[PDB]
Amino acid sequence: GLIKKVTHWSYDNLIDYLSVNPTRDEVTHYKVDPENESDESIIKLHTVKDFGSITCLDYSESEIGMIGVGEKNGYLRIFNISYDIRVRAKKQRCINSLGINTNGLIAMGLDRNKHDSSLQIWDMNYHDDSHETINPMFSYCTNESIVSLKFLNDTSVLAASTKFLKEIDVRSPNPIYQHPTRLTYDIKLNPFNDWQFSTYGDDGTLAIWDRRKLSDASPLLTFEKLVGSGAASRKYMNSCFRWSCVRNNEFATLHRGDTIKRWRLGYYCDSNIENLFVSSVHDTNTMYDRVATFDYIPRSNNGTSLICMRQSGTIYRMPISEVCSKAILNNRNSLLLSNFENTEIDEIRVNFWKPEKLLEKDISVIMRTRASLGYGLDPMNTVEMIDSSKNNAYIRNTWRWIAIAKASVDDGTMVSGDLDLGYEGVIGIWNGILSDKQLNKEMEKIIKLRGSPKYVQRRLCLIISGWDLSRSDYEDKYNIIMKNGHYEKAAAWAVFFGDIPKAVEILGSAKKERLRLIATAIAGYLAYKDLPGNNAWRQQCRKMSSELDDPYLRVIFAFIADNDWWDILYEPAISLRERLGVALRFLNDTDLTTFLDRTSSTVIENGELEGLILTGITPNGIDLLQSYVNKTSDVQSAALISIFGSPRYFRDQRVDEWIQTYRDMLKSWELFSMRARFDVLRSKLSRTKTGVLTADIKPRQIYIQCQNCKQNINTPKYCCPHCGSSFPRCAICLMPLGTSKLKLNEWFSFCLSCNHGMHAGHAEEWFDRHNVCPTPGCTCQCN
Amino acid sequence: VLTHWIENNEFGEEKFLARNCNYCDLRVTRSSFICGNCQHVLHSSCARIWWEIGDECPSGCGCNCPEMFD
Amino acid sequence: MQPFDSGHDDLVHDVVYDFYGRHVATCSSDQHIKVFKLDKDTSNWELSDSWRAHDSSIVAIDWASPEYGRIIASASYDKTVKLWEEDPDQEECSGRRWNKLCTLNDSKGSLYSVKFAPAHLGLKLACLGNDGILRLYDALEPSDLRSWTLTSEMKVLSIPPANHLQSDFCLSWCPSRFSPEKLAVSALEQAIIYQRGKDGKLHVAAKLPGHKSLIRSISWAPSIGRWYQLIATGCKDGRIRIFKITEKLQSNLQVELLSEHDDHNGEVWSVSWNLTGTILSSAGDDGKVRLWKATYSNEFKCMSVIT
Ligand SMILES: [Zn+2]
Ligand SMILES: [Zn+2]
Ligand SMILES: [Zn+2]
Ligand SMILES: [Zn+2]
Ligand SMILES: [Zn+2]
Ligand SMILES: [Zn+2]
Ligand SMILES: [Zn+2]
Repeated sequence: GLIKKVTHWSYDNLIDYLSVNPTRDEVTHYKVDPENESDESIIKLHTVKDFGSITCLDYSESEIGMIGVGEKNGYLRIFNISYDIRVRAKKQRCINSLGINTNGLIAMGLDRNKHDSSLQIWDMNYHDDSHETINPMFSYCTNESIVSLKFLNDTSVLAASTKFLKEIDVRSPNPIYQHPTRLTYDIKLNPFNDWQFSTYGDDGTLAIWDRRKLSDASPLLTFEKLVGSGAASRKYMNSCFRWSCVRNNEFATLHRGDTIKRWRLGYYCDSNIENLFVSSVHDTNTMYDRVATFDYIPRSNNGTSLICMRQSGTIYRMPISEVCSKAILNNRNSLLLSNFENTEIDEIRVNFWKPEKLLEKDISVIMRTRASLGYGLDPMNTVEMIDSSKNNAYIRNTWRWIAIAKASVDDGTMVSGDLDLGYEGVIGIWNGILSDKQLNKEMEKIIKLRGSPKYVQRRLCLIISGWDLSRSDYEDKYNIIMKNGHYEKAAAWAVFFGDIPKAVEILGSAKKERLRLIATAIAGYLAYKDLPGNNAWRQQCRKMSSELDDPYLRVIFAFIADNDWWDILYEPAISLRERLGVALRFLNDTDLTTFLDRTSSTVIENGELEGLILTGITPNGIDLLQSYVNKTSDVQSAALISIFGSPRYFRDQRVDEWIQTYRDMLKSWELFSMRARFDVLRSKLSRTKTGVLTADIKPRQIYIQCQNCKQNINTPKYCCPHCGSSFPRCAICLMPLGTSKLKLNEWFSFCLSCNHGMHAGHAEEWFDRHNVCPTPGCTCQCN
Repeated sequence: VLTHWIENNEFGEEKFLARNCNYCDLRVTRSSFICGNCQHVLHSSCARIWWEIGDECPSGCGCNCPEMFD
Repeated sequence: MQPFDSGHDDLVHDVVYDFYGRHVATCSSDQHIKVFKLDKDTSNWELSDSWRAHDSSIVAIDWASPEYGRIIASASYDKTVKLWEEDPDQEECSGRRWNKLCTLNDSKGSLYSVKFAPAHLGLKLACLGNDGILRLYDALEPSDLRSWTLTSEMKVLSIPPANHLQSDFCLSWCPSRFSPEKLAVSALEQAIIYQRGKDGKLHVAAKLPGHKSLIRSISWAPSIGRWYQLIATGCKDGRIRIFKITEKLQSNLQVELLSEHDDHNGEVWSVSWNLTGTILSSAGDDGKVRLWKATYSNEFKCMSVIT
């Protein structure tokens, strides 16, 4: 088959195509509308059902509709589709090529004849209408078989033969060059770069040639066994290669009748000749198999559709998918999309799942919103912020414990004596670990600041967990929780402390009928503890504790049904501070040790933030935060928690990594105020008990000279304190520098380019309406 | 009066970061602010933004720069 | 999915963001670089400068860290690396806003990938092309950002590829401030991790296995404190390969494949990570963009797909 795209023929946006069926017995003229992809756009206008064994075909760009059709017998039927004359050679043989120039010159190739010229070119207007034979103005290629030819300019023509390539001009009988090659079939020119053409091969070796390299040797590109073979055997070849007409340095090759490869080329200049190389190969699968020839369709906005002719001769339309070429992710959780076809860039903003919902649920935008809100600076402010916004409660609980421990450290509690004991863990206090009597006596002193041999350790644990509180303040806390409205939490705390009649009193003073029913059910317990099991009531309470949704009511029913604490200490949906409180209040030494070991070994491997109450800000606390990071990708809380104890007590690289990552993220979010607050908070919390700053600070950068004695003017007046020279004044108000909340009328703004100083407010007022330094003899746009 | 950078033999990131602002972490070349107790630079806009919501040095060296730049 | 036109006259080859996330730079095969800025008011991307950069098609650009200023490392097919610095005292959309800094004319082949190093290495540069040689460029003197020295020269290929066969290269550095210098080098059908030694010369540390076809894009997940690193790879096969690396040549590192996903059934052209290493975005030959997030376990499972 042969599909040839013809230009300069339609005034409208439609594109005309000419086709030859694979049987080489028919010629069809097509009009294809590119803006509609459906097969109704492929319109068949006229058909000329004659000839037989067509070998070549061309068209005339200057004159509309004139189409030359070759034949194997030797007749060149030149006619119109949009008269009808037939010509032939002086000696009739097989026509293998054709070419129609712009002015009207029509060429011809013939087979090898020992007594005739092959390339015979004439004119349309200078041939006799009563003669079948042509009258060639110029005759070339004696004893040769022309296989393909194409018109380059209004004078020159490029030709090819069975053993040579020829670029022959009509103004000189001598050819310009003759390059020996085995690749001469189907010369096709690039519609952008006229100096490059591609020829087929006998074995299928496509080669993109250069005119100038032969004009002056080597092919510019080569491709071994790229296209189908059979060039020298069958004169009815298949046009399975096309130079692109949408963009430069691109071409398509159809392999095995099913796949189309859009080869793209790269070029460089060795400094006019561009040594080409292949960059990327884009594959596309055809809609239907057994395709012989195809052609491009230029679409709007650099689009591409393919018109293809099958082996049966049926012609359809296949589009090229808009493949995304780059999917990069922003720091603000945004997606950028570039296409392999056109130039517009797609944007997905944070503003199966939806992409917007996934990017809004990601922890990057979660951390960005928290850092904008002011997360981690003051722990009471963090707890208030969490309580004033909606799913996350264990972060609120661990920040509440951090607030309690920070209040303990700032109030002078548990920092005095020879043992620092700052932000230590409950597990650490309970385990103990240079004299045992000395540590016991300093713990006793700590108790003196504000039944069991380890009573001092239990009291330190209750001080750490924030539970050593009086009964009157317990009633005040009951009133506080009742005013808040968490009656379930208030009753849970009452059951935790053991005042069951007070729990019944608290739940009975509620506006919820469900709470009143639960109050009555719990009221069925006071005269019911001195009883065995299985009396229906404990059965109903066990079923309730199994089926109910609120975990506080679950543990209330569980303890009231069975007076044991192992069904309460292991409930995961209650606060671990409360579980530690009841375990320290009620359980024995061995039971408390087993519970502490189980809970600590659980939280260390599981990465729960509420294991920090047990383990403190220790190396084990950093291990817990590392597991939390590995579980959640939350470096913000890990940094803002590990800054409390790390530079003060233990140097570890994980805290440094978290701090650097959070600071880089704050810089990427352009949260410079939050980064500065984080830095000054690290410097505040890096002071030891003595007061020595242990955090690493940036070294000193610059100092101010006075050019006379060449020394610093301020020691780490309105005169230099060494040579007595006069300081320069502000150019606005003529007031000199003074040496010995910051207002905008105290500090000079010494530009480091022109070295001219003004006060801050004067400089801001002068540069608000100007862009030049105020001192004479300077040209420097400071601000 | 002319400003003079502290000369230190550095090799990597800190040679570039020695002459950078301590609030926005960019290079300072025009309209600076220099403290005397700690020798840390700031931009004009960076200082006029930071001292409305600040009390200490943004590099966190522990210097109250509103009261100690002299 | 609102689009904006880049204004290029031919194919846009590579687009990257800056550090702050408000600037993009677009290189293309019309020998141009256009840098867009994100408007604060209208929230619509608009051009800042549009200047012709190279003599051939530009294929890879990369921003420098803002502490070193605004520097764009452009690599093209004309055996050059060009570095561009913004001069603020010039009007917008002019063509002289980004003054040229240097040309690194030490390449004997067309480049494919250029990547700036992380900030803690200094102002280091990585350049790879079809020469098979990786050359590291260092900005030693901060007083003038116009002198760049060539220090590390490691050969990643035995011979350069043929003139007709296609080849693709992608580079990705190691954003870990408390680990030695590491670099990921995807040369044809080899994923190589190059590590800095005690002598100061890079060596072959480990090779990512698999990769039966041509490698198209490599990407290193940002280390945010986790004890394991992640490298995402998209081959000419439809495999989004996420490699897990544990590091403990001062330090040795072991490579274990975490996943091998075939939801594209084509060629994965670009695979890239997020800020925190949670969301993985991949584009394939099926015309679809797939987002990936880890489950409760560490195995990655497909999320919302953009077509
Ligand atoms: Zn003096
Ligand atoms: Zn003044
Ligand atoms: Zn001046
Ligand atoms: Zn100035
Ligand atoms: Zn600044
Ligand atoms: Zn300071
Ligand atoms: Zn200061």
